[PDB]
Amino acid sequence: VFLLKGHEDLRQDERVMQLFGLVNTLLANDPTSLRKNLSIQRYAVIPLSTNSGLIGWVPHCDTLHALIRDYREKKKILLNIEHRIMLRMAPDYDHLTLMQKVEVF
Amino acid sequence: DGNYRITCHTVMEVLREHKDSVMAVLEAFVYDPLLNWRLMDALNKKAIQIINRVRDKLTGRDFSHDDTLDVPTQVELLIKQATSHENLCQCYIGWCPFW
Amino acid sequence: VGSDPVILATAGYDHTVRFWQAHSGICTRTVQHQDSQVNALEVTPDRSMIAAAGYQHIRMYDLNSNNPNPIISYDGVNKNIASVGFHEDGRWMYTGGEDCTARIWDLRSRNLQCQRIFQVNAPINCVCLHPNQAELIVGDQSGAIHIWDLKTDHNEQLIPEPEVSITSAHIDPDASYMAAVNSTGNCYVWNLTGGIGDEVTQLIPKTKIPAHTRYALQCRFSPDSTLLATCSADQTCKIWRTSNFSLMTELSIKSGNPGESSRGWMWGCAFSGDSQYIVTASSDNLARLWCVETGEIKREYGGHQKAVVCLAFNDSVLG
Amino acid sequence: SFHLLRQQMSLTEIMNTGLQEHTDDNCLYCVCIEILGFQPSNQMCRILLRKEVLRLVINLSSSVSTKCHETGLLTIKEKYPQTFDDICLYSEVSHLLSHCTFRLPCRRFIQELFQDVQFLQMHEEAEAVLA
Amino acid sequence: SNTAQRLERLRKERQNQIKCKNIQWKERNSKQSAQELKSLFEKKSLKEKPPISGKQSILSVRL
Amino acid sequence: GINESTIPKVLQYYSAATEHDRSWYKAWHAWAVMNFEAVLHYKHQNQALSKTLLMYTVPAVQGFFRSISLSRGNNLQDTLRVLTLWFDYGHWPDVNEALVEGVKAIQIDTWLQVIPQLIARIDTPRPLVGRLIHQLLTDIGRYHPQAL
Ligand SMILES: [Zn+2]
Repeated sequence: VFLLKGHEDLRQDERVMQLFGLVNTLLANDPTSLRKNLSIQRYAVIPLSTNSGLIGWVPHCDTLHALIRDYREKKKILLNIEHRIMLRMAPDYDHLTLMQKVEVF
Repeated sequence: DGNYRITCHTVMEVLREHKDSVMAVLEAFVYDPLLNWRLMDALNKKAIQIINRVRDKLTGRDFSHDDTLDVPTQVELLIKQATSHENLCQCYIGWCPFW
Repeated sequence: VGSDPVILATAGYDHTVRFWQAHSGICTRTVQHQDSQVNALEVTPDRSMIAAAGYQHIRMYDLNSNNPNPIISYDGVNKNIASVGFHEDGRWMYTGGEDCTARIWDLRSRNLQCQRIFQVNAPINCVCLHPNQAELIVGDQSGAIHIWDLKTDHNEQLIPEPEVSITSAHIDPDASYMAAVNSTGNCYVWNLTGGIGDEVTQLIPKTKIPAHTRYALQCRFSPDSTLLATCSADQTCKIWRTSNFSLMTELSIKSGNPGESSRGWMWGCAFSGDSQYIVTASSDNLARLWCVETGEIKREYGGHQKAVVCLAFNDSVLG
Repeated sequence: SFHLLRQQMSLTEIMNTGLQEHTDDNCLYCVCIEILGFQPSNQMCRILLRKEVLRLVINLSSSVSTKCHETGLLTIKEKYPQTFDDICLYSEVSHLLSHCTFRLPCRRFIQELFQDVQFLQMHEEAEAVLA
Repeated sequence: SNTAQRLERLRKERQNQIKCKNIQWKERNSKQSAQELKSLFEKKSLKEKPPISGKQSILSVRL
Repeated sequence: GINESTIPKVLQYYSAATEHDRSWYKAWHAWAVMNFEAVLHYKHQNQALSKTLLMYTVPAVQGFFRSISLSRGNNLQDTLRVLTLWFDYGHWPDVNEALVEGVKAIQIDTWLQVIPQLIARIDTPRPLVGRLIHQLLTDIGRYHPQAL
């Protein structure tokens, strides 16, 4: 299973997977790091053009935002309770100064 | 302060021990004529400052260019900056700083 | 109507500024202020026209008549305005902006071009004026205090400690001390210029008073220069004397119950003509009138629906 | 041209023949000088308003931002209601409404801003030549 | 008609839109008046050496 | 520190270490890196000669190729520093004969990791360096055609 991407430049993503591969090798030959089982998970990245690509599909993985969303809706908890509180206390949140934003947050 | 802090100490020591290995891969990345145009927002003057900042972060001379910080102190400063309320509040709403 | 010896006004996120009197809690008038929040408001020395500034515009309001609209408004800046002020003769208006520029505005509608722009590397939070109206203080988010002089175009840079942003700075009218507070509660005091002749603008670190463990929000002197009140985020205000800088009086609004957990901060303070009664504006949707000796409050104003973060309080010069 | 210059300044800034495609065969009034025997029309503050009125008409033919252009045309009829009182401008606008393509709601907005006009010049000359 | 109502409707808010005075910030100053700046914004009224006491008359009628 | 005086000194120490115990990875790699560092410093200095970088570039290429054949599995840094000198200083004639012998000496299954960096600079406008890339790309196709 893959993920055919459009209107995205994957040539940069190819060069950061190579960097992660090097870091995995560095952590593998370290006695204090190899025993702790430290590694970075990678996925296949295959660019096909300057604005297209092909990203591998990682199984058994779900995004953090949807993970929290299912828990909150099951417990009858609104998704944006914290956001609604801030707007209730100060509707012009985006325009407050630095010191006033700390008080609301 | 348990698994997280100790893991950060171990990783930073490895990266600083192998500075050249991670520098070589990054230099071939930044200095690519057809791939640095997105980071360009002389011609290669901005590329020099990007590499210098990266070298500073791997030598401790990032928070203050005057002095060199050790690994335990550098991690402590990063933790304080990452969880400070002043820095978190300025983030975009969709970023969910409150989450 | 501002035809009273003493006037008082508060504003905040309610989008309305309320005019009150100290004699009774009745609210005299409610002015309308849309699509913005008020950072700080100050009244002109002529006592005929008040200033409220927020989010790139300084909307000016009438006092003699009853007009709920911003009869004069200023624009041009791209960020918020930290504070406003006027010369003693009402000639020019100085404003400090979050866009790292502290500038001066001209109040005459003719091509005087009496405006100067001062640029710093960090957004600024407080601006103060020297009692001789020949100097000016700019404080940024890097803890660097820039003392800017009007005769020349160079400004000394003084930093007590870095990495901490200062929030307020003020000078006593008698030109005796110079206090400033930062985001950790430390209140630094330097002895001001002794060169009344040629404005040598020399400063020496006098004392440091450890207080206000939480954030420090505003510091203001008194007209007699014998007191100094500093607000804080711990919902407490401490009044200091100028003799030995000891705790004269302590003011607090904490309810003593763990179920509130800092219901609201305490933002601003103001003194009277005789330095006897102080007016405080907290973020609990109300403002209080305190006394510097008995400690227990005198009156309470509760016409606002949202928190109030700014107050203007002046009276007759005699007192 | 005025189309290019206007985008660097404002209407008030400039104030502090204009008919481009107006030749003596496609005008309601000027065509009658020779065949009928009419009199020449009579009269810089009014020459910079004709350009602004016209350049808004062309910008209204793309329908990209209709509301902005409609707002810019209503203000002129308020501040200067006498600029839509010359037949030479009507012929120039009408000649342009044929070559270009406008949407029907935008076509009714034009040709109706000119409804309440007297056009005294035609009446004076037509009365004389017929009498 | 359609725009006839719109034309008169737009006139209504124009009456209430001229009650505010707006002062923009033009990027002009006394750049060349370096010497003239010694008195234009540099009055330097260094005075008020004599101090005066008060009898608390500001709040005498307040409370 | 790295000094105009220090650089010649440490090369004497590193060169003498290589001959005493050959087939040691940390002896060849370190010596090659020092020459490369010397080249970089001289280039910065004269931009703030063609025959002043020549005695330093040739040993660097030779030192790296020996270290590549001596690691065989963890030589990502070595195979990537060769490309830097090849793409920037390979247009001198003297650099070519060092590179062409090195490419033949090392096993072909070492350039697989650096394929994306090779494809990036196919369009180099210098014919002297341009063709040398083509031959090894075709040789990879002879052995591993379905990875390229
Ligand atoms: Zn005509």
